[PDB]
Amino acid sequence: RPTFYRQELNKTIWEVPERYQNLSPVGAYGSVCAAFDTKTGHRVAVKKLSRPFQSIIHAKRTYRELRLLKHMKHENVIGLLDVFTPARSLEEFNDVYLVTHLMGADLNNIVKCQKLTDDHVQFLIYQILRGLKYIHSADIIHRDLKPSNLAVNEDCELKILDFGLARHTDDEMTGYVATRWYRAPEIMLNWMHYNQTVDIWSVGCIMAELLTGRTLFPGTDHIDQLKLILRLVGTPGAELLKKISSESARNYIQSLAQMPKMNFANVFIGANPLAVDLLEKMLVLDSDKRITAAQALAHAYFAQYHDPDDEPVADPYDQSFESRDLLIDEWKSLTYDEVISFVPPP
Ligand SMILES: Nc1ccccc1N1CCN(CCO)CC1
Ligand SMILES: [Cl-]
Ligand SMILES: [Cl-]
Ligand SMILES: [Cl-]
Ligand SMILES: [Cl-]
Ligand SMILES: [Mg+2]
Repeated sequence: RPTFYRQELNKTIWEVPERYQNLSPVGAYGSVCAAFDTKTGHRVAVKKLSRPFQSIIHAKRTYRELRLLKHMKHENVIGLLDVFTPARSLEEFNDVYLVTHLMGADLNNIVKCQKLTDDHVQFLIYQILRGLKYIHSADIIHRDLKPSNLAVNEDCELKILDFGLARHTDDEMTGYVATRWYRAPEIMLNWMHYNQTVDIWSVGCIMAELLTGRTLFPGTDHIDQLKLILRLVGTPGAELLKKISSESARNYIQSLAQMPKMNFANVFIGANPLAVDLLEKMLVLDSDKRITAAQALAHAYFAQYHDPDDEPVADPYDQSFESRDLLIDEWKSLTYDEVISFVPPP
């Protein structure tokens, strides 16, 4: 067990191992500090969870986040560098700290500020799809892909972060907000049980924005956004209507006048024809018919970068805990076991 030291920073007590030095606050579910890790030479983010075990819902969310971060081991996905608690036993266990690489710029900064060549778009979207092939192979759905959840460094290398770990609130998704502009219509409107195909819809929205410099579907509310979507991809046919489970949602769709799919070459003027082709295969209304991550990596748009011997899949991921009903102290004990069994990366 390492030696810990205490200090108060912006009204919060931080108790951390001596290896972490020069803590500096940098910003819902916890507080974050930047620090220098003297054992590895890494510049890191240290997150202290806020009230991790205050309710059954919150204790299960703490366990879910720690299990997910411990599993992710891929070049294009955020990984876990360390996890610690100052507690010396389960009986005094109350605080959880998570350590990751400190991230600088996100894709928001790049799209708004830089001039991107087609080669930049190829490399950035290739890396998102490479990470998604890995994530989806473990039957994990990210659910919240958007530019602020994609970190990028000076060499245009990219990492996926901030997995969807709790339900977003109704208020967070209301109005003219980027939190909703990248969501697939079937989850935005609760049409049906969703699956991993929702993440490919988000990649299409991000790729369009890199090519034009503008948000693809900037709706002022749920219904305005749906109208923008259906004007581009067309209104649904009877085949997809069969798959919408809410009678009321089906009724609303049929109240709209029918519209054909638009010509994407006349929307994304001057783009690489291979980029136009890939966008038509991602932005498909019926989720059963969208291209998958593994299929998209083999598309000719990525011929410069595709290497099927360097696109790995994940170890199996057991999510059976998600249907388990436990007491707070039982979720807490499961979390404690995962903290003390952590083994750092090479
Ligand atoms: N590779 C990478 C890709 C996208 C965004 C950021 C980074 N690095 C991670 C490594 N770190 C240095 C050691 O703490 C600098 C940022
Ligand atoms: Cl230490
Ligand atoms: Cl990482
Ligand atoms: Cl503690
Ligand atoms: Cl964003
Ligand atoms: Mg985020």
